Amino acid sequence: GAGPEMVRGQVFDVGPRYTNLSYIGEGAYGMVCSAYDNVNKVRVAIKKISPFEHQTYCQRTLREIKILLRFRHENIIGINDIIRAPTIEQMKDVYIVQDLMETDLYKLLKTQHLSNDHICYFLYQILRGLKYIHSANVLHRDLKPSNLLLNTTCDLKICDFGLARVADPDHDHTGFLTEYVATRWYRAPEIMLNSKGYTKSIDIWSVGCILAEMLSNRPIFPGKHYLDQLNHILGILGSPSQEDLNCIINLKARNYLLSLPHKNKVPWNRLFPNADSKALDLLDKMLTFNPHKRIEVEQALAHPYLEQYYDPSDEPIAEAPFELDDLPKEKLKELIFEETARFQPG
Ligand SMILES: CC(C)(C)NC(=O)CN1Cc2ccc(-c3nc(NC4CCOCC4)ncc3Cl)cc2C1=O
Repeated sequence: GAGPEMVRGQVFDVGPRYTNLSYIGEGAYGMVCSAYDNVNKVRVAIKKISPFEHQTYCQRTLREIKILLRFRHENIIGINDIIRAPTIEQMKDVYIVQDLMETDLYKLLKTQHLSNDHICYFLYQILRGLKYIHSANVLHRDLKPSNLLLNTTCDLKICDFGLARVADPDHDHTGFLTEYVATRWYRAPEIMLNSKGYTKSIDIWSVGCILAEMLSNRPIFPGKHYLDQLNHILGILGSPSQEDLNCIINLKARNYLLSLPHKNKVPWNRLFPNADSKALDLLDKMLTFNPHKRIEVEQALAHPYLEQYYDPSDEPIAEAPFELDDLPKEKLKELIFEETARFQPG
């Protein structure tokens, strides 16, 4: 009949709707399996989340749920179902059910050469999903190949909104070498200099890094630690201009930059000799040092590289735009309980 299913020694308590579980992967979040959904008659992805012991896992879980339930977009992963206990007291885990995807861009880049047509289509889809996210006044803040899911026909969906925030440009400024959470190789230079990552330009940088990694299958700026990341960026872009340096008012950040020997820009076409010239023009604009001069999502969609796809009437925006979750474990358990209530029998 039915009972608590096991996979790799752990309870994967999803039944009876979801049967024939196969293990996929693990991490800090929890465990993921595929499973046959008996109602829609599709295999699905299911992730077990066990956040209730810590405020930060609670915060990230609640963000993801609230954002993904509000969003509806072809290039953004949805939530199909959420499984949890009927009472707050009995709820130890939450299972989030999502469309099963064949692969992700991280796995694909490790194993597959991309044609220029694939690169163009993937970049189109990324920006189309991002136009929607940014139009809801949300920042993803951890865009990277492993958070771009792909199916067998190369439809792309953005996932993992655990680090997302509402945009807050008027409170973006900070001091030099301020710690940051999102993935190192996809961090904009200004994160290490004077930015909290509360503007939309943080996401465009990450997309720029992803475009570069699609062109060569290798990360463009593979820093090994916090300030080495800025070493790598400056190694390609070269020394910032006086104008760009003048926009950094903070003296520790400005004087660090002034202390460096002069570095020449590495031309994109030498770094990417096989790339489409239009792709390199768009890359240059995404990987612009000064975040105020950096291209915006809607401009990027309108770039000649994407002309075969660009269609603003088919690149929708959110009907309903949107942190403030520095709350205890116990009240965040309750909001997750309330946010998941719609999926219960009743
Ligand atoms: C805690 C919270 C909600 C803030 N963060 C996450 O839970 C982060 N995680 C981890 C994860 C793993 C898998 C999938 C997923 N994986 C597939 N397929 C696989 C098949 C094997 O190759 C790779 C793709 N299909 C659908 C989904 Cl949702 C999504 C997420 C995700 O968002």
